[PDB]
Amino acid sequence: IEPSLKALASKYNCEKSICRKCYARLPPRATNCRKRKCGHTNQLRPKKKL
Amino acid sequence: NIPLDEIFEIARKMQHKSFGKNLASVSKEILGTAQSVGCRVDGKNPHDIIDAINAGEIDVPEN
Amino acid sequence: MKYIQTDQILDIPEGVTVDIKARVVKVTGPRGELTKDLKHIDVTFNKINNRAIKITVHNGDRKHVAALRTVKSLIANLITGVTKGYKYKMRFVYAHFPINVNIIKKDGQDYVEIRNFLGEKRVREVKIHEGVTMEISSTQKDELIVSGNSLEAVSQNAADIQQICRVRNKDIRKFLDGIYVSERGTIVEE
Amino acid sequence: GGAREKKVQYFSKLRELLEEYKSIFVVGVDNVSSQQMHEIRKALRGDAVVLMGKNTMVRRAIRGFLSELPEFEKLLPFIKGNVGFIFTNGDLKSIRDIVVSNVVAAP
Amino acid sequence: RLNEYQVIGRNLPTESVPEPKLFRMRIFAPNTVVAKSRYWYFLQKLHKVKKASGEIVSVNIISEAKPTKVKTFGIWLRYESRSGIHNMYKEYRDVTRVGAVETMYQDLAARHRARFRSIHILKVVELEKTDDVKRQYVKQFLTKDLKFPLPHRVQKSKKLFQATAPTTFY
RNA sequence: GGCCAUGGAAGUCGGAAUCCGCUAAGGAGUGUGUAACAACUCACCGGCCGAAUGAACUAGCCCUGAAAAUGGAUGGCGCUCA
Ligand SMILES: [Mg+2]
Ligand SMILES: [Mg+2]
Ligand SMILES: [Mg+2]
Ligand SMILES: [Mg+2]
Ligand SMILES: [Mg+2]
Ligand SMILES: [Mg+2]
Ligand SMILES: [Mg+2]
Ligand SMILES: [Mg+2]
Ligand SMILES: [Mg+2]
Ligand SMILES: [Mg+2]
Ligand SMILES: [Zn+2]
Repeated sequence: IEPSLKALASKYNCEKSICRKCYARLPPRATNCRKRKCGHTNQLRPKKKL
Repeated sequence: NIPLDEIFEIARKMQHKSFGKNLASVSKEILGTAQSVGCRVDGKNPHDIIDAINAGEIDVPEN
Repeated sequence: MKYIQTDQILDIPEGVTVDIKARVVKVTGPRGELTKDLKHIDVTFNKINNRAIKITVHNGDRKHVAALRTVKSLIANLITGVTKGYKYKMRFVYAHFPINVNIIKKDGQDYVEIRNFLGEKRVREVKIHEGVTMEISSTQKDELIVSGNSLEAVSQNAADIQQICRVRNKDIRKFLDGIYVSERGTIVEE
Repeated sequence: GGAREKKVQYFSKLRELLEEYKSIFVVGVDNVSSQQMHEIRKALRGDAVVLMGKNTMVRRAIRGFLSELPEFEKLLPFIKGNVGFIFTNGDLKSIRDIVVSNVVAAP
Repeated sequence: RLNEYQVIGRNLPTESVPEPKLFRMRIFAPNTVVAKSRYWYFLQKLHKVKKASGEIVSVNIISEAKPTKVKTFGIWLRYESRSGIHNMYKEYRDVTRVGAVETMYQDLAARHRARFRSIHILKVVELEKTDDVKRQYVKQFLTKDLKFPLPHRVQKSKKLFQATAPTTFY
């Protein structure tokens, strides 16, 4: 993948934040989880990279 | 120590660095990284020689 | 807090004639007409002039107030859909297996046919929504142009194409293959 | 306060030499690197001054200074948009000669 | 349904002090039996006096000065919650000082589960200047030429059945 | 291209350091990218719109926390400006 296309793909697959209790895939700038099952927690962490 | 009179030459030597309004600011800049590792810089560490020089210790108007 | 009154101002460009009656908005412009029913929202409309419309919510709570600027934005998107159009550009992203994309017509319906995606023998078919135009870009290699008056249909068809090309049982950080929306603009450039 | 110190400080040197130097003029710039400026300064150690700052504040501090040097009386509705400040005391011919250049302009 | 009372009391005179100082309180109470009780409740929060060692001197109703002039009142409160003791300040629109206090008791009952027993009224003040108004939910009614409709009118019927379709215009 | 480590690390591998100068602005640097630079993005200061904004805390209702065995009990129906 050319770097221009690899950044486009990374925008949807990699550039995310993850809820620490229910593993939801959240926007990188999210402050709370959107799922009700975890209580809209603020305990987030960035999605890990290769 | 090693401030000597020959460090004021490194100023005119590297007189192509900090455009510091007055040439003494070259020394000031030169010294500014002299603490990078920290050595025998006037038998001490910079930020005490430099900072004080800006505060007004002796006087080196150097033309 | 029950805000006493909240207002938003629609702006109608020169060639556009909005027409509202009983929360059914019909926006007419050079590019055509679009209509939308808002019977699920409690809003009222006042025609300020031929170029401006007041949109009002009376005595609305926090969530019911939240539903007001979204009405404004939807009608503005209608206006720019009938005066400028919408255009989404998609780039075909693959590491090894080229994606063979065709515009087919089966059963009298237009379909987007994805083949060889990640080497699969499966043939993916995405129905092309009404009012949505597909085109294979000639000026760009591996580019799809999704265009139309309605932003909702265009973006949702684009999303269908993107979602059908998801990677299963792999590390998607490494296996970045898929079809992704690369550019969101308008038919009329600005 | 904190910033108001530096705020009134920017309003300190803002004048002082103001009366000392002569009537200045426009000083417009855009997309100018920091090195760019830095060098221009060297070309003006004593040739001129290279004052810079915000737009609205720069008015205010002096917009009311119509008591110490009223003179202006109207020499203010000219700081519009990106606007710096370059002092001087010489002649018009010896003005752009000691600036301009230092160009990185391009597409 | 409340009234505002002026209650005046004093310590019982002694041969040492034959004219103790007279203290007045403004009490919002439903009747005069509770008005004199609340007085002793608050004096024993402040002064070395009791109902047994004291004497009620005067109880008078305080009527609104302009009961048909629309005002904005600020009320300062000190209430007890399930966890602690808190100070609060709130604002109300009404024509009588008593009617704003009735709304206050309903209001802290509804949003904080604060019972009548858990509330101390520190001060009720009529706000003279429009700049004196701090709260949004009453400041929005101080705008010039305020108009608003009342959509979705529900009509109460005396009969169970109506032969024509319902309407909510108004 | 700061020092030292380092095959290379030049801000973005790792350690003493956290300074100076011009500045209104810039960290010996918050990231994506390189074998490494470069490159772009930030931190902060600018132009622009112009009236409000941010942070911490308290307690009400609601949600999560909240997993057991016949199908089933606010008494039942049902009830959402109740
Ligand atoms: Mg972590
Ligand atoms: Mg898996
Ligand atoms: Mg695996
Ligand atoms: Mg300014
Ligand atoms: Mg209220
Ligand atoms: Mg009928
Ligand atoms: Mg409470
Ligand atoms: Mg349970
Ligand atoms: Mg059972
Ligand atoms: Mg139940
Ligand atoms: Zn979650």
